[PDB]
Amino acid sequence: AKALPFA
Amino acid sequence: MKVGQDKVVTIRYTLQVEGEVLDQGELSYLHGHRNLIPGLEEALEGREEGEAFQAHVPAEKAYGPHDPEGVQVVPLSAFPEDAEVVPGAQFYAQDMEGNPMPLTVVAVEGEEVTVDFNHPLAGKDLDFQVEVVKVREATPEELLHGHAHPSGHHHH
Ligand SMILES: [Cl-]
Ligand SMILES: [Mg+2]
Ligand code: NI
Repeated sequence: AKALPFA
Repeated sequence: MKVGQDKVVTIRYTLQVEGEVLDQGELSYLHGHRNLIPGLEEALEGREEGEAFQAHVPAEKAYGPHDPEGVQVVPLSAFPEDAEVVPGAQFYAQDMEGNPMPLTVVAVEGEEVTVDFNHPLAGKDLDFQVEVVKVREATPEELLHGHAHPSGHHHH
């Protein structure tokens, strides 16, 4: 969820 | 140097969904500490600096399936009274200790707003183009904190 790349 | 556990990895990427570029940018992350969506970390594993490739990551290995329980029906009062409460508008709720929780407005009717707390990419398969810009070992401080210094997007 908060994990990137986070578009 | 190759991407692997406990390396700080810098990547440049393009993110497309259903053939539309949604995002481009550059970020650094500590590999092996669940800092990146899992399908992407799996695609980067063992890649050499300078490698550039394209990768398809199913929703299951990206932001997860869309969770129906993340869709709520809330009072239209909770929104500012001059706010544009409209499909696609983003707002942030706050819980009892102040944590911001983003939501997207889905529908509005009467005194009721259907809102979605899901990640906007939940349920979507992602197509990436990725370039491995740099790989280095992490410092003790980084390994102790579980993240890189600095930790995120150079450019977004
Ligand atoms: Cl990180
Ligand atoms: Mg280049
Ligand atoms: Ni807390």
